[PDB]
Amino acid sequence: SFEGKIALVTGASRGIGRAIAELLVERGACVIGTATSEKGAEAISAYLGENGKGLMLNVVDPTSIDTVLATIRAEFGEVDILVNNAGITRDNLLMRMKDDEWQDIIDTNLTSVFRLSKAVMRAMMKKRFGRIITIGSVVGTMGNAGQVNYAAAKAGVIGFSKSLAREVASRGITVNVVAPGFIETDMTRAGILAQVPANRLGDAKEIASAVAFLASDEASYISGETLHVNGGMY
Amino acid sequence: SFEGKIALVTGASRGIGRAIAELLVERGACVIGTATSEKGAEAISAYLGENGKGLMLNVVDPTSIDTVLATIRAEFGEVDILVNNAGITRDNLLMRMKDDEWQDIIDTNLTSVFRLSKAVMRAMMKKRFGRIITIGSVVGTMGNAGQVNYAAAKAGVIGFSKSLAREVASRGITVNVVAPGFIETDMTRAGILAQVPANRLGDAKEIASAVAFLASDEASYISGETLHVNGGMY
Amino acid sequence: SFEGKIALVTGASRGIGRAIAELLVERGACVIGTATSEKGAEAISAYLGENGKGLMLNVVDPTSIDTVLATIRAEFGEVDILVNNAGITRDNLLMRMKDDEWQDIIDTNLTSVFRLSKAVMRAMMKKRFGRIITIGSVVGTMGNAGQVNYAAAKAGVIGFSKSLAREVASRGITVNVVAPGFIETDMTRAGILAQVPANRLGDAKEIASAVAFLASDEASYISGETLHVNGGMY
Amino acid sequence: SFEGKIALVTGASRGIGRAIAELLVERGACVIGTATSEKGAEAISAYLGENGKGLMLNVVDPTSIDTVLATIRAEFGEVDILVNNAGITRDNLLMRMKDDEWQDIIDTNLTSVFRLSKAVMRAMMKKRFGRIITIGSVVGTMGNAGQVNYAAAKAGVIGFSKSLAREVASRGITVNVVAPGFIETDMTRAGILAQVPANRLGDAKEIASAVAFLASDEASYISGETLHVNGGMY
Repeated sequence: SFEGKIALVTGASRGIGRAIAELLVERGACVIGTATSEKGAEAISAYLGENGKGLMLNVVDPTSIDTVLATIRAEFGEVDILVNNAGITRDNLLMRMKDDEWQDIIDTNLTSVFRLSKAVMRAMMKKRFGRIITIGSVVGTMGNAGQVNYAAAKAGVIGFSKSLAREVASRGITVNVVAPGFIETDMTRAGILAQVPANRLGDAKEIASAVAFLASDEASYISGETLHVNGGMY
Repeated sequence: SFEGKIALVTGASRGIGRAIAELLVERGACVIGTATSEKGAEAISAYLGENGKGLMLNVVDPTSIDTVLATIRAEFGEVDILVNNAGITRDNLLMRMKDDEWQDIIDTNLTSVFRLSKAVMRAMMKKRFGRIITIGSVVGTMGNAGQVNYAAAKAGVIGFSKSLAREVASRGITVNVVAPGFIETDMTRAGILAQVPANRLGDAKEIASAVAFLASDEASYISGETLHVNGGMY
Repeated sequence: SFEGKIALVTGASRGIGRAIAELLVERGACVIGTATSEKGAEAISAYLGENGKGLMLNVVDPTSIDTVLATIRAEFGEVDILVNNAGITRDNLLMRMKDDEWQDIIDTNLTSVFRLSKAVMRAMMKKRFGRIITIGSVVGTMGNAGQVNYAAAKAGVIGFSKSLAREVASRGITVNVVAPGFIETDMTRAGILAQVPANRLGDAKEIASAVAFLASDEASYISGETLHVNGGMY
Repeated sequence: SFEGKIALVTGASRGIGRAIAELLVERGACVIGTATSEKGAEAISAYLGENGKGLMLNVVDPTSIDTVLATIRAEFGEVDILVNNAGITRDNLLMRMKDDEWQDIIDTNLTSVFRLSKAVMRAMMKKRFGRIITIGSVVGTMGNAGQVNYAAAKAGVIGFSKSLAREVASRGITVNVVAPGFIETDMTRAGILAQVPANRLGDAKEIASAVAFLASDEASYISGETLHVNGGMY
């Protein structure tokens, strides 16, 4: 259980972020989900209830980060747990990929982790406790065609986490990555099922479970690690 | 919790095996720890209580495996969870390493996993549920000097688990590995602490936590994975 | 030998880039080394001779890339081989790392690879032959403290290369990474020697050898691979 | 070139072992290929010519190893280069896999490497130069269904090599692994071609090239490494 802990889950509107936010709430956490719109933030608040609050965050905007965090520090307190699930895709072959499509993915999926991690670190070091978890992807390891930007960002996240893990290990702060396989998405056959040995798509809840485990005090000695939830895939 | 589950922990006399056995008992499991001697088995029974039983097992002996399992099936029931923590070391440089020292490690740390995994598989497939977890080591990945046999076995275990994971994924059976770092042992300074970023040795309980998580229904979609608990090391 | 091949080595002024450029020239290549200054470009031309030319390139500047490539296409021809050795470091702990220091490393060490790779790809696909090699680092895999940006970029490079490798494999184009260990640098004891088993620092020539091998027709079936030259380290 | 070098290639009768033996001969090596039968040894001698000799070797038999090596030391000299390509398969699901089928693979593909490596090490350390290369497999890393024994052995080989690499790095001896993908075999469609991005099966020559590169003086700083030749696969 996360009694008295404050967890910040970016992109907590639906799917994995929502599952993670809901599961953390269920186990006594003070969760704070984010969206890119006030509407989504309200939608988040609605299902979070009095246990947490939904806020509008733009991971690419430093100002937004500062503002949202200031709100979090003012209303609730210092962030003990950080879940980076904010991410987008701009798929294209190498040819036909605009600088925009590359840079956006880099800014949203990689640089954001640096910014947000950097923003909450001091309080964690001070408090002698911290959890930084980033939802990565299997294609950050495999990777995948038409996703050079995504694979680059998601590999970069692993590198970042492993590099950071060595930096703040002695201070009871762990930095890890969770890599989902083919999870059940809003979008969703044979191509996906054939790849996975388990013969079934993963559930967001299953990812939330992994994150929740890494977030708990039972994973205090696990850091700079990449946990793969893909049902035998890869 | 593991209500109504039967867990077989090999080498459950002290340290990691004991922690794992104790933690599984604590969460409603019917645990069955093993030793190489009847004395150790009794010692295991003593601390397990009415929740489980300590038995004498020789992983290198097929007859012993059959006997012990027959006892387990007769008294308790089919093994739902299998924890392979039986292992030894015969350290030596490549020169100066007897065929005996190599073969013993191979037989005890690698072939045993095949035998025991093979022994309990049918009931798991039939039952449409199974957990096979092997306690590996960081030197199975790094690895380490004067431990070619140990590293070979412990890498082989990972290969085995990953190969098996693909075989029985569709049947709700997962096969994973847990790799401890420098855990607090009966034997136990700067050399070990310097290597680890966390600045502290891991606890058996922390390993037990990881195993217990992999054993639970919250890791149903994690298979063929190697979870490293080393506090930022490696 | 690289008879009739055109190789573009970024950051070919000294050390590894120079070794790579020199070794490629030695084996019949038409090499084209780059620097950030005209002075360095001249310095490159001086030691390359009539076999190649030194040009001024700014990997972060699209205009510069277009210009330099236009020069290369006009004077010599289409790039058959691409060696990405352009890279910098802005070391700092996570706290105390300016957005500038992060972004510069990301732009120079990661986005550059995307741009340059994208720029030369069409001719390679058309020509049904291509070599894209990026000089990475061991800390992109380990990684290292006070180098989150560097590790992120250098992991991202691996992700990128692996993702791209799947994209253009059928067209006889390979995309790989070379990761040096502690190579003899302009800067350069026990700390470095203790980490390396080989008891000695690597030489730029040794890296050049690896790159040259990957560049040759003997590595036509090696793609999306990361070759580590670190003398038993890691 | 390998002028004045003595190379021992196990299982050098056809395919990859033959390619490796032929390519090493071509570049000035004194090669010594092996078979399990005198017929195969003669067949090897026939195509090797006066540059080398074909001998009968049984990797599972210590006596055979001692004898063959004694012959090699008497006739030619100390082994400078060791290529382990001796290997077999006994495919079966976990259930239905006899102890025999497991143990044979372990003895032939894993323990052999230990024995042969151990046998030639002293001369290499003495001579301050050595090359130990083992032909592994992609399924030692992936791995594969119905091949738990093979995957275990081939992962164990990697562990062994990495463990050994740290042991003898300072003495100018390197221990590496080459992992082929779907190479053109005596046996050999869509299933294999679909898996490989390159859209073609690898050639034994391509593997021989990799081994030859690792064997040469241009890979003196590459040790404990696993080079994957699979044309973008994995």
